[PDB]
Amino acid sequence: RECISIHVGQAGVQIGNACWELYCLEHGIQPDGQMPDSFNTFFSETGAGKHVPRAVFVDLEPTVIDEVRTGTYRQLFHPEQLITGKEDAANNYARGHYTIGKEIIDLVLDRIRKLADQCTGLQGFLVFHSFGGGTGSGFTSLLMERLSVDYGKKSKLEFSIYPAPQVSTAVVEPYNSILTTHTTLEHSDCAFMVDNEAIYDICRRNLDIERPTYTNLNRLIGQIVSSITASLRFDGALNVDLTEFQTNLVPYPRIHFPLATYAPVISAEKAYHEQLSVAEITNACFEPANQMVKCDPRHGKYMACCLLYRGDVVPKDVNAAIATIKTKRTIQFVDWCPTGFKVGINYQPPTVVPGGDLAKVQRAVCMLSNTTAIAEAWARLDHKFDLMYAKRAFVHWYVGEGMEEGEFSEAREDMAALEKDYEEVGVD
Amino acid sequence: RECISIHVGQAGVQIGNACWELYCLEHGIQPDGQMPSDKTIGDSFNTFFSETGAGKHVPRAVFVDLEPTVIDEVRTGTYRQLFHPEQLITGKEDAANNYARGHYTIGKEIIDLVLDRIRKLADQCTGLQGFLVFHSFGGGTGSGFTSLLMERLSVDYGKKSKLEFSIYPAPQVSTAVVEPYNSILTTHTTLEHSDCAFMVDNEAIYDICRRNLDIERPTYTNLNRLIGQIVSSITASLRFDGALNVDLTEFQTNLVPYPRIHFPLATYAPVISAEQLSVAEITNACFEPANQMVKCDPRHGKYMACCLLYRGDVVPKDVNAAIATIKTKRTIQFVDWCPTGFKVGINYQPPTVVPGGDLAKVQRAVCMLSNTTAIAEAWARLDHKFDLMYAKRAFVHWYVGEGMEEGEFSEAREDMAALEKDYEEVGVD
Amino acid sequence: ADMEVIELNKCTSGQSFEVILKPPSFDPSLEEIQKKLEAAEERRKYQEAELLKHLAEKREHEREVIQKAIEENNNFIKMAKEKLAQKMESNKENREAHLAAMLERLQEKDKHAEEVRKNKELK
Amino acid sequence: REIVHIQAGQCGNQIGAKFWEVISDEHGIDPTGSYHGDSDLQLERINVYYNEATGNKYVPRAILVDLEPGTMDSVRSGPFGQIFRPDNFVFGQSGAGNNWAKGHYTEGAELVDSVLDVVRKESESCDCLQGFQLTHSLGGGTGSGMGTLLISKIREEYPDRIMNTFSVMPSPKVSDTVVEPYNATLSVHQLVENTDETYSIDNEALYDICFRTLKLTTPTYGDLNHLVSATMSGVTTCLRFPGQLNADLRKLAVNMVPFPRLHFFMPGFAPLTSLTVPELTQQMFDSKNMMAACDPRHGRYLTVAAVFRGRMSMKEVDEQMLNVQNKNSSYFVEWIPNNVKTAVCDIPPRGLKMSATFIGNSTAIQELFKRISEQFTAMFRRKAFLHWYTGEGMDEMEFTEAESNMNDLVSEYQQYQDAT
Amino acid sequence: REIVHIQAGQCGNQIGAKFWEVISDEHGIDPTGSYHGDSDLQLERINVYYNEATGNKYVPRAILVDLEPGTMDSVRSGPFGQIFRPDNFVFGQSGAGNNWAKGHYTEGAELVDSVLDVVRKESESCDCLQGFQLTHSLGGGTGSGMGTLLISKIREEYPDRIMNTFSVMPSPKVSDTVVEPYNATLSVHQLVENTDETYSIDNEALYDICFRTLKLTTPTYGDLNHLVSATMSGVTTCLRFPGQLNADLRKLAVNMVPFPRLHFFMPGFAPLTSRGSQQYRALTVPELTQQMFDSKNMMAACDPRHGRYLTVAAVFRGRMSMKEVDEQMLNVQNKNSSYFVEWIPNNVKTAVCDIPPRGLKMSATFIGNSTAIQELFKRISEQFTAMFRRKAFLHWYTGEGMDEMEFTEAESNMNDLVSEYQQYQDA
Ligand SMILES: Nc1nc2c(ncn2[C@@H]2O[C@H](COP(=O)(O)OP(=O)(O)OP(=O)(O)O)[C@@H](O)[C@H]2O)c(=O)[nH]1
Ligand SMILES: Nc1nc2c(ncn2[C@@H]2O[C@H](COP(=O)(O)OP(=O)(O)OP(=O)(O)O)[C@@H](O)[C@H]2O)c(=O)[nH]1
Ligand SMILES: Nc1nc2c(ncn2[C@@H]2O[C@H](COP(=O)(O)OP(=O)(O)O)[C@@H](O)[C@H]2O)c(=O)[nH]1
Ligand SMILES: Nc1nc2c(ncn2[C@@H]2O[C@H](COP(=O)(O)OP(=O)(O)O)[C@@H](O)[C@H]2O)c(=O)[nH]1
Ligand SMILES: CCOC(=O)Nc1cc2c(c(N)n1)N=C(c1ccccc1)[C@H](C)N2
Ligand SMILES: CCOC(=O)Nc1cc2c(c(N)n1)N=C(c1ccccc1)[C@H](C)N2
Ligand SMILES: [Mg+2]
Repeated sequence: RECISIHVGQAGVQIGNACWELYCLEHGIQPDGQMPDSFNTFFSETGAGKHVPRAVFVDLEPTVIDEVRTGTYRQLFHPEQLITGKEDAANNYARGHYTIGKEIIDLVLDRIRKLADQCTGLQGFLVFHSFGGGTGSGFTSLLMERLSVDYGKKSKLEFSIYPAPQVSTAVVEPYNSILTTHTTLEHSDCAFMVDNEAIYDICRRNLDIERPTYTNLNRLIGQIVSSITASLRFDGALNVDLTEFQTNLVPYPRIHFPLATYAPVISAEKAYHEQLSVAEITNACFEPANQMVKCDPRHGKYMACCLLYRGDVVPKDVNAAIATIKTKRTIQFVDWCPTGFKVGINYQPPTVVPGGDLAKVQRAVCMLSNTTAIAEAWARLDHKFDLMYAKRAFVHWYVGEGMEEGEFSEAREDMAALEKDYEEVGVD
Repeated sequence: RECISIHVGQAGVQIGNACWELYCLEHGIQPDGQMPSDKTIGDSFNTFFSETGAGKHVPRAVFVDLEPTVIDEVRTGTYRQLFHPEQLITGKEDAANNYARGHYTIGKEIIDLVLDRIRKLADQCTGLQGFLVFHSFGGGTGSGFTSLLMERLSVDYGKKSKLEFSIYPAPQVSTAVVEPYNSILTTHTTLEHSDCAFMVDNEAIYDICRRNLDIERPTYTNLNRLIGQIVSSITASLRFDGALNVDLTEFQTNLVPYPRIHFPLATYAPVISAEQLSVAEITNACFEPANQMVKCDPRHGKYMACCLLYRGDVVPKDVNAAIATIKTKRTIQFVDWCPTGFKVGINYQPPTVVPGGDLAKVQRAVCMLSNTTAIAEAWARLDHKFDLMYAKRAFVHWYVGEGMEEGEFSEAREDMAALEKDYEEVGVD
Repeated sequence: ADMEVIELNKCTSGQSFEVILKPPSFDPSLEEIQKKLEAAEERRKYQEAELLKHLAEKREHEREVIQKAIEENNNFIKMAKEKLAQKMESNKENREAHLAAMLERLQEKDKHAEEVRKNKELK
Repeated sequence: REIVHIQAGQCGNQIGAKFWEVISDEHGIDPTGSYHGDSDLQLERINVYYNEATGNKYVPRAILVDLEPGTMDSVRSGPFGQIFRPDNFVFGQSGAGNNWAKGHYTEGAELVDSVLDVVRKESESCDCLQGFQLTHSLGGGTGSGMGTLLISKIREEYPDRIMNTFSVMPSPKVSDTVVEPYNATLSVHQLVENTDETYSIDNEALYDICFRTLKLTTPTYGDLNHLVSATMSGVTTCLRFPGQLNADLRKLAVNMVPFPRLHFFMPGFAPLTSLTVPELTQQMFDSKNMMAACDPRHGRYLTVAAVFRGRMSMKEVDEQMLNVQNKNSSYFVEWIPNNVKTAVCDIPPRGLKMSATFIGNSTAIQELFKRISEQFTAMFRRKAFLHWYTGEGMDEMEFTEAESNMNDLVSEYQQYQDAT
Repeated sequence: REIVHIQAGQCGNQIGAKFWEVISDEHGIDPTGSYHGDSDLQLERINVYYNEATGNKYVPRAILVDLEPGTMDSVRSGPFGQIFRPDNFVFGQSGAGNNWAKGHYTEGAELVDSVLDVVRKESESCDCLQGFQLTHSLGGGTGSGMGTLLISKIREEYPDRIMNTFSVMPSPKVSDTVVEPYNATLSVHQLVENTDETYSIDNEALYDICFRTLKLTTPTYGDLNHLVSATMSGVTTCLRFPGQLNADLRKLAVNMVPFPRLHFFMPGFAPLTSRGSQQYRALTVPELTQQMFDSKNMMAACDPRHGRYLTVAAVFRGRMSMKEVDEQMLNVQNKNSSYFVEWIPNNVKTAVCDIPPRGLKMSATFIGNSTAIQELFKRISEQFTAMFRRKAFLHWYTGEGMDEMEFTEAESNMNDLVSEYQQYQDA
């Protein structure tokens, strides 16, 4: 039925701000909130005129939450739904979870409870947050533990921003991700990772952007997320409700992490070429380039597959196109689950941000695969973590804020064990 | 901040009178005390003079002697105008070339007054630094009052450091046989109440003049002009405010590594007679036993702290390369354990000489303050006489007479023996 | 590969359907952790109030240095206030009886000169 | 979020003077008044280094400590003179000594509390004080002695907030005092337990950068301050300017310091005195251009940060940044992964089109500590010029108690030439 | 700083007379009045020997004691007669005896107190009295007896201030009295415990300097006083003249006296004669130095050969260069290097004052602590014990009020002083 968005942490907040923007365009809501069932899934018909997002925004500096109460959209939310917190988390989990978290958590948790209360049969939460980096890892981790307690069945979907050396600044990154990802994973339901490096990659190849911005990357993630959540906003069969999200994608409690792939990213300036064929875009979803997490699924096995189509499409087409994704490319299925392809048609043509980078397309596709190769990045993180902790590297900053030398041991331990389950799903 | 001069004893007083004269020429003060620079009410040269009254510029000095005679010829020859009648204490009866007399018998009486007339001058000063005590090594009030003063100043004045300029005494222009006793006496009581002490070997000064000034048999006022120059190049740092050597600690924190070892060896640069030299050459003079300041030989003792005090027209660009080849030509000569020195003090103020004096106006002059272990040569060359006399009680009875102790003599030589030892104990490792 | 689909729904603005290809072939949150968060605070409030008692240390040692200097200075003044006027009132008594030693040898060439005129005015 | 500045000692102060007028230029502030400049950015992050007062006006958040008038009236009488708030000047009157104890123990603690008093009322005013930075000499008492005291007394009051200093490691050549090795070793100790980062600046370097690298014969304390002044603007910029970083000062530290001792960034600069990108980059990674007297070749870098400056293509910047990490690949540790990050702000300095500055946590810094501890034991040897402290009320063993602290900091810097 | 002069005895007095008029010339003083001379120095240090009285006037600080009118009215009737203040004359009336006891015990103590009364005045008037000097014979009562008493009574009153005498050791040849040896040994004793320096002047010398070194047939008490008069001016000069010394009298003593007994400077002089003998200018500096260092020019009869100089002062007179003086001085220390003592280091110092005496353009005066003085002492003690032999003339001291043992008690004290100077051919 209903559906709350929590965006913690600079990255979270900006990804948020750039996709609430894109929800807004899609459902035609002028900034001020007024637009001249269905999409009530995300906004709430508050007062007589306005259409507030059911969102809450938390960050530990103001700065970023501050930009929102500045640039139009300043009109869109409620001053309440944006919680800022004076001092930073400083690129460190400990700080986020234990030291600075402690203080604000009680407030956030409750300002969320306001939004769940104006809802009759709430579904779950969408938590947007940065993997590495401070409040992003630490608060989110503390939130979830707690949200897990205050909210029973009520499922939780996370969108993680898996962190990337080229556009980062922080060395301590790996620690923070491996930390959260441990505490966080038993309190989460399905979790979309977004490898910054992969998005940076798309823009450098597919958009011709020299050295792309954050708000370059965010428009792009904005598009992908809005194609994943699409299902529950227009209400078009398949992923009608958060339960389903897992029911299709996750065969195993632990294994949450599906790999997304967005279809026709093509740059205005190219906005008038005889646009792409229902076939061709399907045949892109299976292209390591157009991926969403830097890996290679041609060699890992698929274990559940979904194709999320948006735009002008008759199923008649979808089919024969899939037919020769088989008889040409790498099938690649697991020992024990059908051969997938739940297929979701949504007739709503995809809208892009106005003076953005991409062009209006006729059809777009979305592919949500749960491959076992997405644990490539589970190790490509792991390794840094390993090779640092081996020297206690930055550890003292954490033991500093209040943590345990062993809580670190114990979190690598979990990845070690996960990296294992993900390996243990191959053949027989 | 401020800075009081005490001159005790005929030699002290005349050295004084012949450098307060030279200070006076340097800062341009006409005898009467008034100087026509815009630099006074009451900075810069206020270290030594005090803007007393609306016109005059009195030295912050006190003069003590135990006869009148010498102090007398200040309140006579112009400059008579320069001091305050207060600041010159005379004392009726002489010390007679004897320490005992100076410390105990005749001292007793005048010390209380002096000590207090000093206290007057320290009171017209907000943050006084230290004292300069000018006095004669050998010889009566010079050794004996100076000794008593210091003991006392040491009590009345806490941190307040004390710098002494001793006139190490020289057979040829002396008259007094008993000399050695008096120096080895004072120098013992005195040394734990002093901070840094420039010795000036009369013989070496007499020496410079016979060689470098062509003076046949030079006067006292001959020797005093010369010492006048040297002192004024040492005190130079704190008077014009110097780009180095600018406070009594970081002046001498430089020179004395060890509590006992005060005695630096000075060397003045271009002594040359009226009726010019290269930045290089004058530096290469400072290391010439002839131009020294205490008769010794530092080519064989080790250096343990070295200062170079430059005065006049000099760019450091020069000083360097000149030093460079003081090391690649001459005798390096450094101790086991202290860098390889050369704190270098540049003072742009060109050196002024006494008008119808003996020396000429120079463009640049150097000063070198080294703490060598060879300056204890004159620690024995004194010791020995003392030794060879006391051995026969020689003149002792004159002391035991005024009131002293047969063993206070023992006990003072004891000290030099031990010192002569420390100075030897700083060689190599 | 040419398959057959299972139609799984049609509503207003959409349609879904499975597309099975080659059959599968058969193969506790806990609340009590809020005391965990004030164990985190157990160890901060320990560390900070110790780099306080290690620092409220380097402090009143400064008490010493500062004053165990001053205190070691008057240790000298009032050593040598009597290394003086007690070495010097040993002087005053030391001569003053070398004067008397001078004079009572006189009243003795004198109270000798007197009694040998009482010997002239008797010879 | 906001930073106060403590600037103590003749060396400390004459650096602080040059710093302030250079940064005051970048923002554009009249020797008294307010903004005068066609730029507009400036004022975003002017908040950070300037607490502003009534009228127009802008006044630095500065405290100037010395233990004697002399050098305070140099600033007030010189360049940007009466810019600082009149009673932010903490006078000395007394001696300094060029002696650590006086500054840390006797004449120092004598003042101190009046300093803490200004700092308390600037920082207590400062709406969200993020930390302090301090400038000062290390060989010589009023800076190294009082300052090390200051920082000890500054923490404890402010545990909480991060501390930070540009300290000038004194050399045997180009110095005034015989004793400085003593003064240095005593503060090095102090620093290594109370600061959070410490820019090492050797005067052996500073002077060498002028004579092998500049053909200026008689190097002042002027043209030589000039470098530090520049390098100091360099390091600061991105807490005081753009919005492409954002640089908590804490964040900044966390990502720069692996191990809690050893925060000893030797710095470096791009161009010199009163520029292509390649030729710029293989210049802030030359040693003949480092601020400490080291040679970042015997000693691999722990972490390395550089901020570039100039409206230029950074599309070229990581294209050259990588390049150093490969043509000089062995000389970064591997066990910290992405351990050389850089960023770019485009508002240039006084003059100069392109420039860059380099902070580097190199264990090669061990070479500078060794060097001082080298003329130290060689002195503490027969207990040398030690008597100047003896008597100030210090302890015999308290020297060896800090000579050691340093010989570990040497041999842990040594110990981080490890393995993968 | 200021000095009074006691001048007692026919020998003492007639020396004192000649002294005064010679120094009174140097300064230039009218037989009564004040200054008359184109020089201007003089008066700096005239303070010292002349207490000045009303009008112009300058009057010596002098006391003249005798034990009979005779020789007092010789001075007042002679040269610089009425120069001394009328009641500074302490008359005698009585016998003198040429006998030590009369002068030291009976007829002496009879007066004495009246002398002390003038001296007490002058010195108590004298603004910073530095010390007294005395002149007198040693063989003969009024000088040697009264004086030795004076000095003993002078001290005790004035412990304090330094004492000083020119005493005229008497010879067997050229004397009036058989007994003098007795008189001598008795004062020698007295002196050696009460004075601070004592110029030994032998009449054996004085007379020998005139016949061996003058061809003067009939040597008076005149030409012969003449020498002493000169030599005494010599020694005094630099307490009374330049400003190149400065000569505390005490200083002067401290640096002259090693051992508190033995203050027995035998002195000496540069040029000589008075009458029909000259100098062909030829007083040269060299020929002036190896001359105040020739024995045959010594004021005591010793011979500063056998016996070694403790200390040696010399002062030089005449606008001449001291650039030569030290150089000549040195020379002799090398040429007769042997006969200085080593153990007191720089034991022969000299200075120069440039204003000459009556006549004579250049001149040197020698003070001289030679142990060769033992020579002199042993000469009297030599003829004394030959008289105390089977005790001859002694019955004049017997009944006067003296003891038998007393002669021996001071005959002894001399024998000690003898073998102390001999016990100072040291190491
Ligand atoms: N995709 C994307 N990534 C971001 C963005 N901002 C920061 N990141 C990344 O997130 C990681 C750092 O996380 P942050 O969100 O900056 O840290 P935080 O504690 O959540 O935010 P702060 O309040 O500034 O500390 C790094 O990998 C950055 O690359 C953004 O706007 N978009
Ligand atoms: N260099 C130098 N030494 C002097 C001078 N006058 C005296 N002396 C020396 O002073 C030393 C003795 O000290 P004096 O001052 O003469 O004696 P004093 O007792 O201290 O002073 P008085 O006894 O009162 O005259 C001797 O070595 C003399 O050579 C002088 O003008 N210059
Ligand atoms: N670069 C810089 N260093 C200086 C300056 N002045 C002195 N120093 C150095 O710092 C050390 C002493 O500093 P100083 O200010 O004299 O000590 P303080 O006044 O007690 O802090 C010496 O090694 C000098 O090399 C200067 O103004 N600039
Ligand atoms: N040169 C000097 N000696 C004299 C003179 N008269 C006597 N004498 C010697 O000194 C000795 C003592 O002098 P005298 O006057 O008789 O003693 P008096 O009792 O004090 O008068 C005499 O024996 C002479 O040998 C004198 O005129 N001048
Ligand atoms: C008071 C403020 O100045 C300081 O005292 N310390 C300070 C300043 C830094 C810095 C750091 N570590 N410390 N790190 C930087 C960085 C450069 C690139 C990327 C991320 C950071 C840039 C140079 N600024
Ligand atoms: C009244 C006091 O005057 C005397 O009757 N006798 C007296 C005279 C001295 C003298 C001394 N010791 N005693 N010392 C001298 C000396 C010679 C060279 C250098 C310094 C001094 C010269 C000869 N004058
Ligand atoms: Mg200084």
